Amino acid sequence: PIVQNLQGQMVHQAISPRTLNAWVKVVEEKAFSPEVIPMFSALSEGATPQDLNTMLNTVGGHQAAMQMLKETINEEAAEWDRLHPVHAGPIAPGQMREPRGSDIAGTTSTLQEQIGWMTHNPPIPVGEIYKRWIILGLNKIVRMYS
Repeated sequence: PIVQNLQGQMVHQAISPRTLNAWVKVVEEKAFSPEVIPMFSALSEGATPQDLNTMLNTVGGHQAAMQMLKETINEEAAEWDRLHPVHAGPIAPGQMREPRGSDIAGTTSTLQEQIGWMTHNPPIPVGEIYKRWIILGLNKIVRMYS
């Protein structure tokens, strides 16, 4: 998550062990029943893309599910890049560079870039956008196992 430190900066804080353990538990106890979705949605409140990847990595033992998630994230990242391609050129003062799909998914963006987008005025809500992709994937998984 993102917190404001004593010196006034917006900085990363690790996911609460309780939040992460709750996610581990839902995946281990409920497999991919429908309740995995509202649980994911609740537990990822305020999550950066880095945080979301930390959560996704606990699903690594489930190969078919992970492959479906990866495929869905890839499709959504590709559609994002088609709709919102990065414009070549310099970044204006006070502004951020445009996020690509891989930036949203946290693979090519720094934690500071993620927080910069998420806390921008107005927000460039890369956490919410990545969440949407993951929930799309989770919906496909739930449907496959239903």
